[PDB]
This record gives sequence, structure tokens and C-alpha cells, in this order.
Amino acid sequence: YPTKETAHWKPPPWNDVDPPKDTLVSNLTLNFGPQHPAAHGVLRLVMELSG
Amino acid sequence: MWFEVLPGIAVMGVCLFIPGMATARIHRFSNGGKEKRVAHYPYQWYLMERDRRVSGVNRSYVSKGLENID
Amino acid sequence: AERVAAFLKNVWAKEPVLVASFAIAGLAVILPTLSPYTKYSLMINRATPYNYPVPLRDDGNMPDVPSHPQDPQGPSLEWLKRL
Amino acid sequence: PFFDVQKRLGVDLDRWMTIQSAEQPHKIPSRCHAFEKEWIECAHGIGSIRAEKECKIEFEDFRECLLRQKTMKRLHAIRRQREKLIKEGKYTPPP
Amino acid sequence: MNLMLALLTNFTLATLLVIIAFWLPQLNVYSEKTSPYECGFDPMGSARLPFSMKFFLVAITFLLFDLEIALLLPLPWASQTANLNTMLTMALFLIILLAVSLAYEWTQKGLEWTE
Amino acid sequence: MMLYIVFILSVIFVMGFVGFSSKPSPIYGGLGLIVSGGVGCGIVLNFGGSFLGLMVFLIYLGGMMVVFGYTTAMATEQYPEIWLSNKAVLGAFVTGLLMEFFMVYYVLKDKEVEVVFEFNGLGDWVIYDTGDSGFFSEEAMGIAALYSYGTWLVIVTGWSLLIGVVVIMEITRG
Amino acid sequence: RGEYVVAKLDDLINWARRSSLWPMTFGLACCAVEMMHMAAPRYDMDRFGVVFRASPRQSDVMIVAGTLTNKMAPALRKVYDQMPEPRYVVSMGSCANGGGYYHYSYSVVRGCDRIVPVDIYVPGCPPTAEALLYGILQLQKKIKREKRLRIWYRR
Amino acid sequence: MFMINILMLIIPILLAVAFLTLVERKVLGYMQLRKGPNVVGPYGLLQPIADAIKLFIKEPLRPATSSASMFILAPIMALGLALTMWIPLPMPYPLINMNLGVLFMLAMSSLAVYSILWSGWASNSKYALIGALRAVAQTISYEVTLAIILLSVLLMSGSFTLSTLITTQEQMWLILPAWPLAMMWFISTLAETNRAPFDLTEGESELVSGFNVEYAAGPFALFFMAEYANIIMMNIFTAILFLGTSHNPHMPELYTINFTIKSLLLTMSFLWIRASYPRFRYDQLMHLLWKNFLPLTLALCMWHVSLPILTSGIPPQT
Amino acid sequence: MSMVYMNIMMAFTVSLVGLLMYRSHLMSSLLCLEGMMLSLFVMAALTILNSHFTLASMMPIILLVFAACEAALGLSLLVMVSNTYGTDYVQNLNLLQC
Amino acid sequence: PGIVELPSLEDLKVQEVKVSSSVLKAAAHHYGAQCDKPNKEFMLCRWEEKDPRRCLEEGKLVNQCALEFFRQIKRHCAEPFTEYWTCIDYSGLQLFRRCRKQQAQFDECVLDKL
Amino acid sequence: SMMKWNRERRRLQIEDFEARIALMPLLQAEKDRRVLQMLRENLEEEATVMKDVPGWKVGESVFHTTRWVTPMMGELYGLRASEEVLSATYGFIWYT
Ligand SMILES: CCCCCCCCCCCCO[C@@H]1O[C@H](CO)[C@@H](O[C@H]2O[C@H](CO)[C@@H](O)[C@H](O)[C@H]2O)[C@H](O)[C@H]1O
Ligand SMILES: CCCCCCCCCCCCO[C@@H]1O[C@H](CO)[C@@H](O[C@H]2O[C@H](CO)[C@@H](O)[C@H](O)[C@H]2O)[C@H](O)[C@H]1O
Ligand code: SF4
Repeated sequence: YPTKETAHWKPPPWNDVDPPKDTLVSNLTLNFGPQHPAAHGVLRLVMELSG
Repeated sequence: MWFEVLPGIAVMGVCLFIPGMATARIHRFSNGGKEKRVAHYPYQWYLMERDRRVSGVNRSYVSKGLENID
Repeated sequence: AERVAAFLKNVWAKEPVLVASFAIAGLAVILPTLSPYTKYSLMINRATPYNYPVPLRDDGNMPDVPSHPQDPQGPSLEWLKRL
Repeated sequence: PFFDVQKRLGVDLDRWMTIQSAEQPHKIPSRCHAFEKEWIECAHGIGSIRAEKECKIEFEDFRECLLRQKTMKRLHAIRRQREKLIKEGKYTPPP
Repeated sequence: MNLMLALLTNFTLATLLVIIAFWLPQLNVYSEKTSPYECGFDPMGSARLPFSMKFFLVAITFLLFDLEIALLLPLPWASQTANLNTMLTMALFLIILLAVSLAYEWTQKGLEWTE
Repeated sequence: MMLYIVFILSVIFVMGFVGFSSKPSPIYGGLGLIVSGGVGCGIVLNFGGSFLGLMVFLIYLGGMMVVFGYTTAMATEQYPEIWLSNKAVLGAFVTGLLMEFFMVYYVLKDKEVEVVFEFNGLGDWVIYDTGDSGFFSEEAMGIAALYSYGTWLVIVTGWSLLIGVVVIMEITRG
Repeated sequence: RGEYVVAKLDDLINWARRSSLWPMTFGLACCAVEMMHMAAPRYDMDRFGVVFRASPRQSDVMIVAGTLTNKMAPALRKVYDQMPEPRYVVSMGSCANGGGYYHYSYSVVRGCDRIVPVDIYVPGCPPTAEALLYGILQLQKKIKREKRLRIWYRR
Repeated sequence: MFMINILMLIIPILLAVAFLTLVERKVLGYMQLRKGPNVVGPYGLLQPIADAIKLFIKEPLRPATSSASMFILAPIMALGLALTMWIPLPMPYPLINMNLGVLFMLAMSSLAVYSILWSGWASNSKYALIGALRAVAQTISYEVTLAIILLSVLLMSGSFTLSTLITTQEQMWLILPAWPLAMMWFISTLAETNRAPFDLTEGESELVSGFNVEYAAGPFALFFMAEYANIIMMNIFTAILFLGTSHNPHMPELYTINFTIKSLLLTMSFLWIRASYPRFRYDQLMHLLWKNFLPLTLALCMWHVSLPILTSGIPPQT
Repeated sequence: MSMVYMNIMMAFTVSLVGLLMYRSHLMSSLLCLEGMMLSLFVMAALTILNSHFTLASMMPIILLVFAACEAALGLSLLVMVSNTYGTDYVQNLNLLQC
Repeated sequence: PGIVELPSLEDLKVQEVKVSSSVLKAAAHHYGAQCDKPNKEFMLCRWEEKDPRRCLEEGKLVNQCALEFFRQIKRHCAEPFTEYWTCIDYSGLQLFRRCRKQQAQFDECVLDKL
Repeated sequence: SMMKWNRERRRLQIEDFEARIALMPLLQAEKDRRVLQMLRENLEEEATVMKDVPGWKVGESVFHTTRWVTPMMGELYGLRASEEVLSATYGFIWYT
């Protein structure tokens, strides 16, 4: 029984699988140096981290 | 020389000695020259509270001997 | 035999921690059965008097019960003093 | 139980903890042991419908031991009454 | 009361030292001094952004294993029971099952961190 | 006021609950649950259960540590909410504090109160047992019985923890 | 007498500050190697109470040990600004002192005193580890001369 | 008379901690073919005082992005809980005699972790966040093994009371029957106290300063003081556990001398170990505990449950 | 009843209302489940300790054991919800309206 | 619902044993041997009557036997007993194992004279 | 070594437990008199305090059964001073 509230409803996927999203699984960015014991003091190592 | 490290160790040792010595002496002083009573279990507390009443001065560590029987 | 002696040496070479772990856990399960002393453990636990021993009303027909703590009747801990 | 396999097989999976008058370690008794014994023995075997009426006396006592609600009303009334007299200078508690 | 006095004294002294530390020194506050540290260059993004956990599975397992120690801690008291046959069996049964779960998680690669 | 220690701790118990039930950032929600687990330890300890009180405090310290790590990974945002940052959070927080305050105020004033039900405000000491002189801890003997009387309990809990390990590995595998 | 008390209190705080100087773990080029040699066993700066610490929040001294480029200049200013006070700067070597042998370079800051205030200038290319140690001791004697509380008293 | 006793506990602890910093610097110095502090006072004896005064007249900083309340709370909690770990220690008499003194220490140690977690989080900085999450990982690594090791040892002691460990070891040190547990315990306390080769939450060469990178001046000192107070406390705990000292009730000071020497020597080994090894990678720390210590600790717990029963040597409950 | 019961039952009711009144973070609600156990643990412990019902002293321990199982299961699902959407918001879990 | 009967104060008046727990512990082993009869009679009455008010007379004989037992010690072994419980009183846990020598002096005295 | 010493510790524990059992009849006899006296004192001071109150009957049992019931802390230390109530209730739990 269609109504205004259910106008936007759509049938589910045939195999019950909804497409994976990409909501932003962004990495952490870190200035590793220059001022850093392990960066020899003049290395700005820009490093993308997951954990 | 390595023995120049000893003065710092000695000072650290004397500091770590004080808490153990202070607690022992304070317990003797506060308990009439004896070890502070240990009451881990209700029975030991019961005997303590009886000694507090039996003492006559409300002090569980003041103990009465045969001089208190008639 | 050759399958297991071969097997044990492999794990002894690669994972000695697990060989030690399984050997110790195996002993804990097995030795309590083969120990002559395991029976005393339970006798000592029963001989410990956590509760007052409430006396029985002597009805005249109780020879195995004692009248005084120092009578011969009743369990003795002589085995415990020796132990 | 819905399926009384315990009483069928003669096995005790959980009846040992159901009541407080059951056998306890080292024979340590619960505070309301006597009341629960008396209530349980009163109501044994006659069913709840009868027990609710016929064992009422034993259950209210057991309930009084458990929650002590009538004891606290008796003590609350006395403590309130005593202070109502303290201000009026009409009572001197003993040494 | 002894214990509460000891706890009150410990944290009071710690609070007093913080108060001295903040009110005794000469302060000189400006924007560049108090900016977040990241080796001399301005941070890229907020430090409140999600930080992936690669040991997430071990952390959940820690919960289940931490409750085991609560179940095993009473064992020194359980050894005083006369019914020593039952306790020893059940004591060993619990530990073996704890060992079995570790073996299962180990073999299934639950202890290895995700990539 | 020392005869009212258990009640004072129970007040803080509720304040902690209001702290995390208003649902700020889980970082602060975890803190409130730690405070509640601390005074809860003290409340149980004051009825003679030092082991039980210490255990629940220890167990919840481990649980909240894992929650913290999960929060930074899966329940964070740019501006985590303290209790004052959000009207809904603050409104829920204020409502709980006021409800608790009026319950405490009236039960103390009258030495009794009715908060839906009847509660006696004379202090918790009145209901305590008067005859303890055994040479052991009753809480310890009861807990120690898990391994002699509670065979069946040991089996079901032992099995459930093994299944828990198995199940969390099924759930979290893609 | 307030004069006597504040005089003594300056001695106390000055002695504490010069006796516990913690340089930032911060080095730029060649001259950082001689700084490493000053920490090494022969000179053992730590025996003076001079301890390297990486965090600017926990540092008292910035030793600018090497060439400061234009690309590195904002970063050096950032970590200097993030030092709590009191803070001191030691300029080490010709590059940091006034540009040195890259003075006329398009990418080099002609002296680190264009970016930060400098307390002590240590000459050399590089200064020997002992020359740097002399510079640190000269900074200690400068701190020993501070009259903060005497000046506060007479304000 | 109890408040005086409390002060005769806190004040020596802080002074012992301060001079532990000097001793560490000297011992590392000589193990590194140098001298360490020898100018500030004779033999560097005044170096700790200069550091303490210097730090408390240094400007403290509240980072612009930090959560102010937790930023201030965290260092207070660290030092407050560090001092609270000492109140049940029998030397030979405890300040507070506790039935479950062992459990009390497990609870307070677990609560002290949050001073790392909340200081690192409250800083609102990436190196502080990384350091804090290393504390989560490092706690997950060791606590389960650490409590089960205590349980194995207490199956010979018979109770969670710390003073009973003295009675248990009247004839012999517990290190003989339980040296396999003593090794795994000793390593656990290194990870418990965040000490090298497990100095990962601060992890200087990787995270600059880790969880306390944003702390300066007095607030920083509190974390330092707490960290070193736990070094001593956990080596005292180790001495009580495994190297029990005989107690003569009429001359308790003899106990405190021998007990102090053992705890000092254990504390020196922490410095000795720091001078000798590189650092674990924090995922390798987890696998050390969960794949080596835990399988063996579980096996030994079974063994120490069975052994008293099969040898008829169950300790008294009291 | 005693006045401690007033606060503990109040705590249980607070965490129940916190549970039923969701916001966004699924983690925030998982905390309210842990809180509800804590109140149940404390209230059960008080009743058992005060009545001196010795064998029941072990069931608060059992209570905690299954609280961890319940929490661990909740965290396992939160991980999987976060992987799918990148947050733990509960408003994302609305595919099954249709 | 019915008032609770209570004994009068004079009904409860007895000559109490005013010695400290260390004195009792020093004498406990001999005291159990010498006073087992009125003691066990009183214990049997308590576990049967389940009423402190129904055992007062049996309770008074426990005291009268205890006082007589302690008067015997004061007659013959007052000094050796004093060293013994004094040594017990020193210990925080009141341990027998710390006082075996003074226990022997006390034990050989009551054995020889009593 | 640990086996031999623990056995000795068990024998010592039994000797200490037996000493307690010897003294329990005396302690029990004393506990009964103290409880009954404290109740007697409370009853007498109830009489005056609740004298003119309308329908109050002094020392009324809240129980139908006439069986003896052990008093709870309120019934025994109902009117006494806090320091005595505090010692009786929390003294053991708070002792160190
Ligand atoms: C994943 C499932 C894992 C299930 C693993 C279960 C392992 C259980 C192995 C058996 C452990 C107990 O093993 C058993 O212990 C009891 C006492 O402890 C011993 O019992 C022995 O000593 C006791 C008292 O000390 C006596 O009452 C008894 O008559 C005597 O036989 C048994 O001789 C031994 O066989
Ligand atoms: C009852 C207490 C004592 C019982 C011990 C309980 C713990 C048992 C640990 C698990 C044993 C089997 O589970 C584990 O499976 C893996 C296979 O992926 C084995 O092998 C694997 O792991 C090891 C170590 O990570 C690697 O060196 C090896 O490359 C890999 O093949 C492990 O060596 C084995 O330990
Ligand atoms: S001053 Fe000389 S040694 Fe130092 S960095 Fe410049 S060129 Fe290199």
C-alpha cells in the first residue's frame, strides 16, 4: 500500500548484499621530524599512518 | 671510579630504610611497647573489643593479668 | 615411536616453550593420581577445626564417643604429628 | 523446572543454591535461617494456593527478618520521639 | 579511617604540588607557545581523528581472559575444602579450557595484528 | 556523618551513573563508569565483601581500558562532547543531579522518604548483624565453594567463555 | 631585610637553573657531531647536569648546531616558541653564528639571530667539543649573574 | 600518630625517588665509560635538588587544544596512586594491614594506567595519542599474565595478605620452588612500570616523548616522580614475593636492613637492564607475553594447584 | 527498605533510561549496558552479604563473567558496524526499514 | 504481637573474668581440659535451646569454673604464667610458635604442682 | 622444603584453632549476658521516651513467633552514642 512516507523505499538487493560504502577510511598524517631524535634533525618525513 | 656511585646509593638506602623503621617504632609507641594487634578475621576483632572493655581505660592494648582476678 | 620421537625433536627445536608448557601441564594432571601423599591433603583439611564441635547429649549408648577431650575415643592426629 | 531432569536422574545441578537454609560451607548459617526453615516446612507439599493463606504467619515473619521494615519503623518512631523530647528539655539520656 | 586518611593525604599532596607548579612560576602565554607539538611543523588534521586499532581482536579477548583470573583468584581458598577431588578437577578443567581458547585463537591467527 | 559512609558513597555512585548515562563522549562516559566502579567497590566492601568489591573494580578497570582504545578508533569525532558542550547532554545531566539531590535532601531531613516506594533513612548500619566472631571470612568461603559445590556453574561459565572466544572470531571476520 | 632575602633567593633559583640545563635534542648539520662528542665519555656533559631531552616542553636550552636554511627557519622558530621559560639559545658554529661558508647562499639564513635571540655565540667550523663545553659553561655563568628577584624587589 | 606515620612514608619515598634519579644517571654513566653527575654537589649529590627546584619554577604550559581538566587531573592521579601503592607494604609492618593486600595492588596498578591514557588523550596531540594507545596495548599484554603469576605464587603462601608472604618464606626464599615464575614476574614488572626494554609509552627515539610530550615543569615532574616511585615499589614487591626476609619481632630493624638491600639491588638491575638492551617493538611485546609467558604461566598455574595437593603441603588459610 | 537501596535502584533506573534513550554513538549505549550490570552487581552483593547467604556469595562473580561475554559481543558488533560505515552512529543502521 | 521477656539486670549479674585475650590464649589449652564439663554443658544448652535467655544459669557456671581455674594458677604458678602470656601479648598475631620456651616453664609448673 | 614447612604451618594453625574452641564457651556466655543487658537497658529507656504516646506498648515484638530472634545493630545500639555505634558496625571492617 504506497504512501507518502514510503515513497522513497526500494526493494532490497536480490542477494541481500548492499554495496560497500566509502565514507572516508582516511589515514593519519604525521610530521616525523625534523626536530625528532630519529630524524637526524633536518628530515621532515611526512608519513601516512593506519594505526 | 665506580665507588663514586655509592654515596647516592647510600642516601637512597637510608631514605628507603626510614618508612620501615618509622612504622615499627610508631606501632610500639602507640600500642604500649608491643606490636600493633592484627585483626584480619572477626574473631580477632572480637577479642580486641573485649580487651578494650576489660582494660578499664578503653585501650585494647592495655592488658590485665592475674592481678585482675580476686 | 619413530614418528613421535621425530615429532618431539622438531617441536623441541622450534617451540621449546610449548614443549615445556605441555610437559608441565601433563604432569599436573597425572601426578596427583600417582602420589601416595594426595590422601593426606584431604585428611588435613578435615582435621582443621573451623567450627565449634557441638557436644552430643549423652543418652547412655555411645561408647565410641568420649566424655572428655583427653579420652582415647575419637579421631587422633597422631598421623599428623608424624607426617 | 520445565523438564525436571535433575529429579529424574538424581543429580543436583543447582538446587544446592536455591535456598539459604540449604547446607552451607562449614555450616555457616544465614541470618534468617530459622524463619526460612519454618516457612518452608509449613508450606511443604500443600501447594502455593493453600500456602499463601495457610502459611501467611510464617511468611510475614520471614519477610520481616529479610527486610526488617517493621523493625525500622519501630526504631524510627522512637528516635523521632526522643528528639521531640530533647528540645523540650523533657528527657536526659543515661550515661 | 586510616585508609581514607592515607588516600586523602596522597592525592592532596599531589594536588598541592600541582597548585604550586602553576602559581609559583612566572608565566608568559602567547599563541605560538601553546600550539600543539609536532616536530616544528603545524599538525596535519586533528588528533581526535580515528586511530586504527590493529590488535582489536586481542583487546576483546583480553576481556574474556581477564574474567578468567577473577574465576581463578579464589583458588587458594578453594584448596582448603575437604572435597579436594572435586575442586582439583574443576580447577584444572577451567585452566585447560582457558588454554584451549588460547590455542584456538592462536591457530586461527587471532593473535596476529591486522594489516 | 561517618555512620553514613555507605549512603555518601551511594550518592557518588548515582552521580557517576548520571555522568555516563547522559552519554557525552565515551572518553568521559568511561570515566564516570570508573568513578561508579570505585565507590561501588567501597559500598560492597563496607558490607563485608572486600573480595567482591575489589574484583568488580578490577574487572571494570580492564573493561574501560579496552573501551578507551576502541573509542579513539571507532567512537571519536573532531570535537568530543563534555557535559557542558551539548544541551541534550547537559539537560540530561542536570535532570539526574536534581532528581538525586531532592531524593537525598528529603530522605536526610525526614530520616525517611518515598521515591515511588518507601525507603528508611535511618542509616544503613541499623540492619547489620550483631554476632560475628568466627575465625574466617564468610565471603571467601562462599566464593571458594564455586569449585566444590558449584561444579555445574564452573562448567557452564567455562564453556561460555570458550564459546565467547570462538564467537568473537566468527563475528569480526569478513 | 628584603634586600638580603631576595639576593639569596636569586642565588637559589639561579643555581638550580644553571645546574640543571636540559638542551633540546636538536641538531642541524656538521656541528651536531661535535655536540654528540660533548655528550660522549671524554667530556660527558651529563656530569654537569646537562641532559638532552627531545620534547621542547621539557627543554631549557636550544643549541643551534648547524646551518639554518630558509626552509627550516619556521620549524626552528616553532620549537623555540614552544619552549617554556626561562629559555636560552646557544648558537654553535659559523653557520648558525652568521651564515658561515654558505653566507651568500640563496637558501641560507645569515645567522640564527635573525630568527631567535641568542645568549652565547660559540665560534668554529665546527667548534671543538671542548669549545662547545666552554660555551655551555659560559652560559651557566651568565645565568649565575641573573638578578630577577633583585630587580623585582626594586620595581 | 597515624598522620606522622603517613608522613614518614611519603617524604622518604619522594626523597628516595629523587636520589634514584641520581643513582640511575651515575650507574648508566659508568656502564657507558663516563661518570655522570659529579659537579652539582659532591659526587653529584645535589643534582636531584637542582632538578626538582628547576622544574617547579619552570613555566608550565596548557596546550591550546588540550582538555584542561583531564590534563591537570592525570598527573595528580599518577603521583597520588604511586604513593598509594606503598601503604600495604610490610617493611616488616605495613602502614595499612589488608587481608587482600595483593589484590589491592592489582586494582591500584590498573587504575594508574588511566593517568597515562588520560594525560595522552587530554593533550590533544598526535605523539601523545600514539603514546597513550601504546599504553592500552602494553596493559593488554601483561596484566593477564601478571595476575596469574601472583596466583601461582600465592598457592604456596595461602592468602592474599602481604605479611603472610614473610611467614611463608621463613625457611627459604620462594625463588627456589618458583624461579620459573620469578623470571616471568620480573620481566612483567619491567613492562608494568614501562621500563626498558619495554619503555614504549614514552618511546623517546620513536615518539619524541610519547604520552607526556606536552607536559612541562611541575606537571611533568609528577609523571617522572610517579614513574620512579613505581620502579622502587615493584622491586620491593618482588623482594617480598620471592626473596623473603626473616622477621625477628623484637628487632624489626634487622628485617628492614636486609629487606632494603634486596630491594635496592633489584632496583639496580632495572638500571642495569636499561643500559644493556635495545627496545622491543610494541607488537613484539604483546606476542612475547601471549605466545610465550601465557602458555607457560597457564601450565605452571595448573602445576602449582596440583603440587600442594599431591605433596600434602597445602598452606594454612590463616 | 534501607536507604542504600534507594540509590542503587536509582542507579539502575538511570542507566536503563540512558540505555533506552539513544543518541548517536553506539559505544555510548554499550556503556549504559555495562553500567546496568554494575548496579545489578552491587545490589545483588549487598543483599547476599547482608543476609549472610554464604553460597550465594559466588553469583555476583558469575554475574560479572557473563557481563564480559555480553560486552565482548557488543564490541565485536561495534567493530563490524564501524568497518562498514566508518562511524559507530546508530542512525546508519536503518537499512531494514525496507 | 506480644512483648519480649527479658531477664532483670540482677538476673544477669555475675562475676566476670577480667583478663585480656592474651591471658585467655595462654591458658586456653589447659582451660579447655580443666573446665570441659560446665563448658560443654553450657554449649549443649545453647545449641539445644537456641535461646540466650534459657541458658543463663548454665552460663554462670562457666564463669564460676573459669574463676576457680584462674585462682588455682594464681596460687601455684602465678609467676611462670606471667612470663608466658606476657610473651604471647607482645605478638601482633599472638602466636604460640614465638613463645615455646616460656610455655614449657608454665607447662612443667602446672604439671608438677597441679 | 615448602612441603615440610607448610605441614608445620598446618599443625600450628590447628593448635591455634583449638585454643579458640577452648575459650568459646566463656566468650559465648559473656556475649549472651551483654546482649541481654543492652536490650534490657534499651527497653527501660523506651518506657520513658514512649510513655505518653497514644497506643504504644513498650517492648512489643514485631514478630508473631515467640522464638528468640538475634537483634540487629539498630535494635541493640539504637539509642547509644555514634562512636560506640560506629565501632560496633564498621570497626572491624575499618581496622587497618
Ligand atoms: C577440556 C576438558 C578438560 C577436562 C580435564 C579434567 C582433568 C582432571 C584430571 C583429574 C585431576 C584430579 O585427579 C584426582 O585428584 C584427587 C584429589 O585431588 C585424587 O584423590 C586422591 O586423594 C584424595 C584426597 O586427597 C582422596 O579422597 C582420594 O580417595 C584419592 O584417590 C585422585 O587420586 C586423582 O585421580
Ligand atoms: C594447559 C596449559 C598448557 C597448554 C598450552 C596452551 C597454549 C597452546 C598454544 C597453541 C599451540 C598450537 O597453536 C599454535 O599454532 C601455530 C600454527 O599457526 C603454530 O605455529 C605457528 O606459530 C609459531 C609461533 O607463532 C610460528 O613460529 C610458526 O611459524 C607458525 O607455524 C604454533 O607453534 C602453535 O603454538
Ligand atoms: S659551522 Fe662548519 S661544521 Fe658547523 S654546520 Fe656549518 S660548515 Fe658544518
